[PDB]
Amino acid sequence: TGAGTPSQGKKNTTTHTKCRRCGEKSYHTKKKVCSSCGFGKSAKRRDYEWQSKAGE
Amino acid sequence: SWDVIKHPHVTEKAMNDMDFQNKLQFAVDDRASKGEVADAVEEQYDVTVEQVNTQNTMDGEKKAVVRLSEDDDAQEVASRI
Amino acid sequence: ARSAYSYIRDAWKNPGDGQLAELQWQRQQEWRNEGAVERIERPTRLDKARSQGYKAKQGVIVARVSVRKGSARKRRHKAGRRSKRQGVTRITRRKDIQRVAEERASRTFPNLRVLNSYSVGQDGRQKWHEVILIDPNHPAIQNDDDLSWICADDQADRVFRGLTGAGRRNRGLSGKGKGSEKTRPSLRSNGGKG
Amino acid sequence: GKKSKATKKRLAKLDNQNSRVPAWVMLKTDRRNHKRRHWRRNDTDE
Amino acid sequence: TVLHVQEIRDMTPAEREAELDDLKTELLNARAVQAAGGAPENPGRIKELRKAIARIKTIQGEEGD
RNA sequence: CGCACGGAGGCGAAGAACCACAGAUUUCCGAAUGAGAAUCUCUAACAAUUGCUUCGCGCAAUGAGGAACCCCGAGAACUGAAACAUCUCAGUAUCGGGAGGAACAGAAAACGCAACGUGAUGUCGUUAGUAACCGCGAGUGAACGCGAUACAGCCCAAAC
RNA sequence: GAUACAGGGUGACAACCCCGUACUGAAGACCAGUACGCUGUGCGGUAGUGCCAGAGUAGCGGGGGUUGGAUAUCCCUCGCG
RNA sequence: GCUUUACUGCAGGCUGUCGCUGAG
Ligand SMILES: [Cl-]
Ligand SMILES: [Cl-]
Ligand SMILES: [K+]
Ligand SMILES: [Mg+2]
Ligand SMILES: [Mg+2]
Ligand SMILES: [Mg+2]
Ligand SMILES: [Mg+2]
Ligand SMILES: [Mg+2]
Ligand SMILES: [Mg+2]
Ligand SMILES: [Mg+2]
Ligand SMILES: [Mg+2]
Ligand SMILES: [Mg+2]
Ligand SMILES: [Mg+2]
Ligand SMILES: [Mg+2]
Ligand code: NA
Ligand code: NA
Ligand code: NA
Ligand code: NA
Ligand code: NA
Ligand code: NA
Ligand code: NA
Ligand code: NA
Ligand code: NA
Ligand code: NA
Ligand code: NA
Ligand code: NA
Ligand code: NA
Repeated sequence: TGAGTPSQGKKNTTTHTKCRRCGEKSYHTKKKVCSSCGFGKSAKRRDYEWQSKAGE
Repeated sequence: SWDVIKHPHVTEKAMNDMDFQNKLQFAVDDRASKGEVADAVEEQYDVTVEQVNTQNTMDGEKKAVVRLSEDDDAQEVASRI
Repeated sequence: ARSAYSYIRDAWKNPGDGQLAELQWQRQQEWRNEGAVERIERPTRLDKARSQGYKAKQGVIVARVSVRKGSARKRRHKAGRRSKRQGVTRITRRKDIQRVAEERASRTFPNLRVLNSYSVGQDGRQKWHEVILIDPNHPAIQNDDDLSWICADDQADRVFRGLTGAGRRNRGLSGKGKGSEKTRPSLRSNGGKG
Repeated sequence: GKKSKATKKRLAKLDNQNSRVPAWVMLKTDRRNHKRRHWRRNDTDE
Repeated sequence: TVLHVQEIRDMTPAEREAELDDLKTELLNARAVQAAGGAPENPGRIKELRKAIARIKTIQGEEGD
């Protein structure tokens, strides 16, 4: 079975959803963790220095 | 503080319920229960509510189908507002 | 004449001799069964505690903390590394055990602030330190001329920023002359070479 | 699928946002809904 | 417009409540006429009713009901 | 009568609009704290960790945010050495913890132009690419002092 | 006209058409709960007295990290003291 | 990327020693 088009047919699973804390469609309903703001994993907001250039 | 009744839902279907089934239709607050809708309606229009049916509409509001007792006449209550 | 306190001090100069030795051998048995951070009503070394700022007053807290002995509990590299950076066994942390103990205590009492701490011995696998914490919100302390300084906003989380006595010594701030070129006024301002 | 009351409110809002700029706004501003979303061609969140 | 601040402060605690219910009713009836697509409206009032209600509630808070 | 110049209608000399200050209101989720949940729901709530304690959540604290700055920890590699291992990139990137309006430092168990001398601490200029390090290769790299800025000096433990 | 010829607007190049601009004045914020002033306390000196003065510390050894720190940086860890 | 009696190191295992650690 082709890994491309034919394998795209079984994709009817809901994972990432609108997050209660940040509003982004990143709250993984299976993990109960927002991949965008960190909701469900940490009280503090998810943020990294690598999200921008080093001297900025 | 939020009020229970928002306004009368007046559409062709609502008229049929009023003329043929003695029912009044309202746009109510989505946090309101059938009982709270029954009460509010009785106090605002001075009638006897027999049954309340609800629905959370695709308009983001709640619709309540309130049936009045045979003592009251839906057409008359509606005609005065 | 000699204070009674001088006797507690003198006993602790040699914790492996005399009555103190027998005391420690008995105590540690109970300590090893206690948790990570145990609040204790009275300091084990009264002289040392008072010398460091302790007072038998409201809002003054003392707690004994046990921390494992030895080097860094380190994980081996999981990617490319030059030989120099491939070590695991001989690497030791830059913060001394006493400082680790102080942080563990402060975390246990979030509203309190670390005033100071001291050692109360060790066995073969762990060390114990008693930390003196203070309630910056209690009026018995806000009115104390000798302790009220710890109530100021800039003293919040002082232990976590190395403002403790053990913090300052461990940061290489003891000396005011030769050897402190990269420590004062801060390790960070000196490029982290202290 | 089974929609919750909250999901339903959001779908309702998206449908409402999908209306056109009223005729009078055109006259008032002396002369486009940049958020026109088709159910088939576009994809909503969640 | 028609209902001024002085008149509201001159009312008794009970008069404001009764006046509030009166205003709420005029509002509900206007929203009902509006829902029925009824045009005998006067857009200024439905807007004035909201402000009058806000004013009464503001004064009720000021005077301790 | 916002952007916004329509239509209808309305508000303003009972001084509106508008601006400043102060106050009122301020749904739900959110550190999110009664419990659960993709912003809803279920049957009185400082959840959790702590201090005091009338030992009752009675009185309090912490949590999270913020452009970067700041302090304390963890800590690469590409690269340079025309290869490469120490060295270098660099205590850099990135990660963990935390404060403030600024941090940190700070009244000598100092300095050591060795003196009949200086006199808390930052910082700026200089000292100087000097001393020192280094397959003594490539590279690395201060300080005292001096000229400035600003200046401020005190509290315990113990004795009695 | 000008203690105002900065700048902008206005149907084309504007000191004098309008806003402004010079001069004078006012308010808020910051400096700062600081300086000054004041209330209280009481500085200091001689002689005698081995009464007091911070311990796993000072210091040494093993193993590391770090630094310009070289025998002579700072720190960690285990042992001794 | 992979290999090995290539160079140099790093985990891990075995083993002595010190601390925990005491009486005859
Ligand atoms: Cl602290
Ligand atoms: Cl000098
Ligand atoms: K390298
Ligand atoms: Mg594939
Ligand atoms: Mg239903
Ligand atoms: Mg600095
Ligand atoms: Mg539609
Ligand atoms: Mg909750
Ligand atoms: Mg090279
Ligand atoms: Mg070479
Ligand atoms: Mg370097
Ligand atoms: Mg020097
Ligand atoms: Mg005193
Ligand atoms: Mg190095
Ligand atoms: Na409606
Ligand atoms: Na704390
Ligand atoms: Na779709
Ligand atoms: Na508000
Ligand atoms: Na609280
Ligand atoms: Na309680
Ligand atoms: Na090269
Ligand atoms: Na190469
Ligand atoms: Na080298
Ligand atoms: Na000179
Ligand atoms: Na160093
Ligand atoms: Na050592
Ligand atoms: Na390959």
